[PDB]
Order: sequence, then C-alpha cells, then structure tokens
Amino acid sequence: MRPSLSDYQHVASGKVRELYRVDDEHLLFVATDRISAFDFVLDTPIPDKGRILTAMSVFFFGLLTVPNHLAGPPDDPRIPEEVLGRALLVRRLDMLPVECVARGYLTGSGLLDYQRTGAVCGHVLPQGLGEASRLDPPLFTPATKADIGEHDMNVDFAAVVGLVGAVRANQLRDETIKIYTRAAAHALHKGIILADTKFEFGVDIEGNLVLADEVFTPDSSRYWDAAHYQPGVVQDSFDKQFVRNWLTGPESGWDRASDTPPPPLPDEVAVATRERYIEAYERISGLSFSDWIGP
Ligand SMILES: CCOC(=O)Cn1cc(-c2ncnc(N)c2C#N)cn1
Repeated sequence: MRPSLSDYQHVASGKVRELYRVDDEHLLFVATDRISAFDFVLDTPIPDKGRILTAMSVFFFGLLTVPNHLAGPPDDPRIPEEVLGRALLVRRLDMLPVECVARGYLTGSGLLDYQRTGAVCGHVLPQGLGEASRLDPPLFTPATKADIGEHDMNVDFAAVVGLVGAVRANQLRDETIKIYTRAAAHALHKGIILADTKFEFGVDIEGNLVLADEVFTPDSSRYWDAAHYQPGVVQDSFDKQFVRNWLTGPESGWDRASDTPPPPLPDEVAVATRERYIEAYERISGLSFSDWIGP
C-alpha cells in the first residue's frame, strides 16, 4: 500500500511543481498538469502533462552519465497513488543558488541582452546575430532567481564565482555545457532542437555535484521542430504554440498587453497540447507513453 500524499510535509511550491519531505534525506518531486504561458499559470490544466514531463525527465537522466538526484524507480513504493507517474523520489541535496542555463541558439533574454549590449552574461558575441541564430559553442548563461514577481536575472561568470566558489563555478559551467551538448545532439537526431535549457545542481554529503530538479523538459528548455528551423524569425514553441496562438488570437477576448490574468483554454486546445507533449516524448525517448506508469 502506497502512502497518502497527506503523510508527507509540503516544503515548497513552484508555478507547476511541488516538493514534499519524505524523510530527513529524501524528497518527493511532483509535477502537476499546470501550464505557464506569458508568465501566467493558466486556469486550464493540460491532461497528463505532469506524467509526460516526468517521463521525459527520467529518460534524459538515464541518457546522461552524470550523478543525479533520483533515489528510486518511478514506481517506488514511497510514491503515493495520487501522483504516480508524475512524482519522483529524490535525494535531498544542498542546492546551489545558480540557474545553470545553456544556450545553443540566441533567443529570449539572451537575444535581448545581446541586442542591448553586444554581450550575454559576460560573453561578447560576434556582430550580426539575431533571433534564433545558432551559437557555437553553446553559451553558459547563468541566472539568479529574483523576487516572487520578477523574472530570473542574467549574471556573468564572476557572479557565479561569488555565489559558489571559483572551482565550483568552473565545474557548473563545464558540466552545464557538456550535458546540454549531449542532450541537444540526441534530440536533434530525433528531429527536435533543444534551443536552450536550465539546470539546477546541488551538493551531496561528500561534496559531489549532483544534477537535480528536472532536466530537458519543455518547461525547462525551448523545444523547437527541427524540420521548421528558420534563423531570423521567432521559432514556434513545439509544445505551447497552440496555447500561445489561441490566447493572442481573435477568440480569447484577451489582450496580452493588459497583464490581466488570461482566460481558460478551450478543451480542444488542451487536448491538442497534450498530443504535442506525447509526440515530443515519444520522438525523443523512442518509448511509448502508453507504457508510462499512472494511477
Ligand atoms: C517546487 C519546485 O521548485 C523546486 O523544487 C526547486 N527546488 C529543488 C529543491 C531541492 N532541494 C533539495 N534537494 C533536492 N534534490 C531538490 C531538487 N530538485 C529545492 N527547491
């Protein structure tokens, strides 16, 4: 018999994920079906999104050879029935206060920083780059979390040194770029560009660096369709473009420049979005989502 979620102490909530204490050395890392668009958590959940993203993360943890925080299988008996398939048993780490971002392509705040200054996180880039330009080598573009309201703040390597130590900063940079490169090549071979990605790391009792949080989900990474990659214009979000298009289209009745909370999504947009997540997962993993565990 699996424990109830109510048997565990809630210790943290994010926009779409939750964290629970299991015991002194383990946590329960829970994905919900919530989806964020335009910095709003939307009213409408995407069915099975939590399970699909958990499956994705587990696949990539298995693909990478680096130590990670997984502490049991996806069907570990410590996982409650209610969150089966969308929750992982993980080792408690001392988390390092750095958002470890790799960018293989120039978009979002990386592009904006470049357009304003010619540089991103201390990297002075070639002239003539633009939206969705390929970066080679990939850039380490670290960030720090800001207040409840603001977006993460881009920082340079010196800031990372000041946060975690000189040798540790080098390690974060090198590991971030190495594992991004591996995952990006894998995905591209399957027809998906991972344009960028965000990692969090922690340290275990021995001082070892351990990859944590979630890895290479479409929430932590920009997924693009490689078959439609066209430098110079904004690439469609593989998973979220239907949501984006509807919210900013003629049917929603919502003005994005209002910063008022957006309206609920049509059921068929939510179902279509679920299908995009499943397609991304199956293409990348070579596995069938119908085989992924659930309640
Ligand atoms: C609610 C969603 O936000 C987070 O979970 C971010 N976060 C992660 C930790 C963490 N803390 C100790 N050990 C870990 N293995 C982890 C992980 N993953 C804390 N906040």
